[PDB]
Amino acid sequence: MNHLLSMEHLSTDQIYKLIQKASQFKSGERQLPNFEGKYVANLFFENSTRTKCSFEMAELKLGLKTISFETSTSSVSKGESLYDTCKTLESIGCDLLVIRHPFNNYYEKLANINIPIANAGDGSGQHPTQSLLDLMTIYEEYGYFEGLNVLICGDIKNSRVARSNYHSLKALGANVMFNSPNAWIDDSLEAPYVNIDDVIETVDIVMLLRIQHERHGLAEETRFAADDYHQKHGLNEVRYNKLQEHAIVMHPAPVNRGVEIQSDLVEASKSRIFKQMENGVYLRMAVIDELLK
Amino acid sequence: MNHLLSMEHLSTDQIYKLIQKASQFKSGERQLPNFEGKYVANLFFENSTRTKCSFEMAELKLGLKTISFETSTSSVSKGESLYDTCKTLESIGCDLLVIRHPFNNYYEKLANINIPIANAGDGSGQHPTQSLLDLMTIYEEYGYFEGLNVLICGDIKNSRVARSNYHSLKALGANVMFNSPNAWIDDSLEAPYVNIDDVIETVDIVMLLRIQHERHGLAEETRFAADDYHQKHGLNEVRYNKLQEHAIVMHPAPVNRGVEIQSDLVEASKSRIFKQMENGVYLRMAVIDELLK
Amino acid sequence: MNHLLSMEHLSTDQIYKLIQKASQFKSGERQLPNFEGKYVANLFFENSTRTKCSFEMAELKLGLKTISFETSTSSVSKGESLYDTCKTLESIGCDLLVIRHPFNNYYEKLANINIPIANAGDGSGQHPTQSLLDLMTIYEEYGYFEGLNVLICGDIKNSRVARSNYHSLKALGANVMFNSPNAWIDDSLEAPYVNIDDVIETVDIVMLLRIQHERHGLAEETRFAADDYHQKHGLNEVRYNKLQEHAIVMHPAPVNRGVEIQSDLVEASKSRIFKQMENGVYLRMAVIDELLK
Ligand SMILES: O=C(O)C[C@H](NC(=O)CP(=O)(O)O)C(=O)O
Ligand SMILES: O=C(O)C[C@H](NC(=O)CP(=O)(O)O)C(=O)O
Ligand SMILES: O=C(O)C[C@H](NC(=O)CP(=O)(O)O)C(=O)O
Repeated sequence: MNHLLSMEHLSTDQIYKLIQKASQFKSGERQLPNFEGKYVANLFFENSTRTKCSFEMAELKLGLKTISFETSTSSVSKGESLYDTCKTLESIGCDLLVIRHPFNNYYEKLANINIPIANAGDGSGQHPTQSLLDLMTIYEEYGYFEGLNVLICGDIKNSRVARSNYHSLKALGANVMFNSPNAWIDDSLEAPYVNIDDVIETVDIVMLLRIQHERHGLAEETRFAADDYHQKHGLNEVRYNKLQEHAIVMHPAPVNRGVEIQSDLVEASKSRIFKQMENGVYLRMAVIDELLK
Repeated sequence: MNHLLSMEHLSTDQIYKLIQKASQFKSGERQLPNFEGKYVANLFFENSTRTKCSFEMAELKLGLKTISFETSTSSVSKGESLYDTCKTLESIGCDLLVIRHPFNNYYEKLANINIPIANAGDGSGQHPTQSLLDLMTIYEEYGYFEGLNVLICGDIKNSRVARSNYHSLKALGANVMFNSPNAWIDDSLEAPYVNIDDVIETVDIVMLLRIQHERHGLAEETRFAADDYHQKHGLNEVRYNKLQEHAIVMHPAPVNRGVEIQSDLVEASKSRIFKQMENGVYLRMAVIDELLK
Repeated sequence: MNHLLSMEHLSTDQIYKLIQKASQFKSGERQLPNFEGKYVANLFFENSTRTKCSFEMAELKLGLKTISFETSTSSVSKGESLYDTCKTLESIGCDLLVIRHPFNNYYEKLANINIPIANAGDGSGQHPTQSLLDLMTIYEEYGYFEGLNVLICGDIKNSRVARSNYHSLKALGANVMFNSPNAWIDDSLEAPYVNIDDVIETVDIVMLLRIQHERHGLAEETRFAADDYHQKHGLNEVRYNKLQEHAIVMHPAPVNRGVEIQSDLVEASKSRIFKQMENGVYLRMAVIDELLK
């Protein structure tokens, strides 16, 4: 594990080792590693609160120091390529890069980078640390994946979260289903597309997605009606009350309250939305350990 | 104390204890506390040099580590509420939030946050750390507040500094007076409005304010004449030369040289403007201690 | 050395002492100094990747802590002058300022700053840490400067790098030559202006410059042709193949690949472009040591 770029690059063995290490860091069963003397740069070319702040928390707790990089004050405005930016940070003594970039598969331009890269998101491609922390949360809830009924609702084709989660849940033997507006069906993902109300009473995990407005074109954005989306594709009171006693609600965040989820359900008893954000720190510690060990 | 949001929330006893702790940190009479292992996020949704950099100096000197948050690169652009931002930073393991936000009373939306909040400014509402460092500076100058004659000149109704200082000085038994253009009189603050030249010879403390151009409407901004404002409401040579031997000049900064104050008076003998910024570090150390103990 | 503002302020003795200290830090011959307990602010009012990130790497490796300052979130929008910003950071307990600013000779407004200032670039004026790391790289390559043939190609009159390097190379007894489009000839620098192809076979060092598009006026930017610039002023395959066995290629970065340099030459055997970026960390450690000693 030289890099962490895509869930398609991980075996189920590597997924279990990362999840179990993260759980043992969190429980105190395993003491945190010490990487005092090592440096990390966080390169966020798209916006982030959780992924950037939780990577920073993980890095500082493992004794790394950060090199500040804000895109808009960098020599990117002078015409510097992503490769030159990464190779520059290597040359000045960085031991690790964490990169979120708007280009799908940006990491294919970074073959000649000799320090580990953690992909914090490539456009609508992969979000492996979101997927791993989602899997960690499910594993802590139930202790197993095989036969789990998972419904992923919302903007599927524009979601790096849906893509990473589909591949890894399927490989772990979960039953993945999608609910989507017709416009946002992803043909590349072979799982059934269903009505929420046909399956809500027999699902174990409902994963809600934010609508990726900033990834959409003009026609989609001009015809968007929030109230109509909520009625057809959102978790409301009636749908929440049909969840089995054991079932949980997940969302990679941020939430648009009243759109994909009724506001007062965000911190309802079956929600693990804020739990996911806590777990992300421990999972990112496990990723850092695997890359720098 | 659990939070520091408003001077209306503090007793004069709490004000004295904060001022005295800050002075003892500054003098070396009291050793700095050690909060190694704790994390703070600085959330500045309005611009800042002093409040943000001095909070950062105070945090680092007490052994805290910071989680970087720039508003414009955060998931706020994806539609995340202030509450969700704060609860997210709590969930990932922040022990303290320092928040400046343009909404008056923003902190009333943060009742369900379980970690301490220091208000670095809520629009035109409160600026409690400015008020406390102003009070610390006055206390170090004179050793008492009762019967002090304080003139606060400039944009009163748009000033969180004037509002916080009015409440706390009045509670400590100071005589508070205002000089304002008619447009910027604050009706909510019961203190006399006076002409500078009627009281300048008998004041102990002149506090100058910056004009809050960024908080004004079109009509105010289109009619503004800097030279006319300076003649009527500014500290010039003639007004400075009428100050008593013991009197001091204060300004929360930044200064607009030639508007509320003649340029060469910013670092004149009776100015405590740069002294206030030094004292701000020690007062913010005292606040952090109270919030994290 | 109280400040580092201009190469015109340094003796050749001071240049040798800085270069040799930087080389001994890099080789491990000399242990890094420990400035734990000291604070630095990095004030980048123009964009930077190397100069800002390498100063930060140098600062953290010497045990300094940074006070975050981003121009666009500072009280500069409230009308604060550069002097007031610097004097504020002094007052709050900063021990060192690193400043990049668009105004040529900005530092002449900072006479009343009482802490050391390192100039990370003043408009088209001076870039002393670039020049010193360029000199360090040449010194490690050859062990001497006297009689060295150095060709500096590109936008000369808009380059703080060309200005700093001209003065210091000439003082060390190197033979400095320029290649420039007619528009970008600098009259203030008395060195021959030559065609690349007339001297390429006899030069020891080719230093390429980026075109300073952001420092240009309308007429220059509207008539720019990248293709034509590359043919006349760029390092291509034919020019690279004419270099002496011992000759090196330098560039302060970032590179515009295909303009001043053919893409596949950036990491060719004779290139020291990424070596320069590594050396900059050690040179900036030596500068910080000299200023805080
Ligand atoms: O799912 C979303 O809507 C955004 C999604 N979520 C995150 O990773 C959280 P954040 O943007 O705060 O780091 C992402 O793909 O970036
Ligand atoms: O009143 C002013 O001029 C600004 C005033 N002062 C400050 O706190 C200083 P700064 O904006 O640099 O943190 C404020 O209310 O933010
Ligand atoms: O030569 C250039 O193009 C810019 C030149 N280069 C640098 O110093 C490197 P950076 O801008 O990444 O700090 C400068 O003058 O800043």
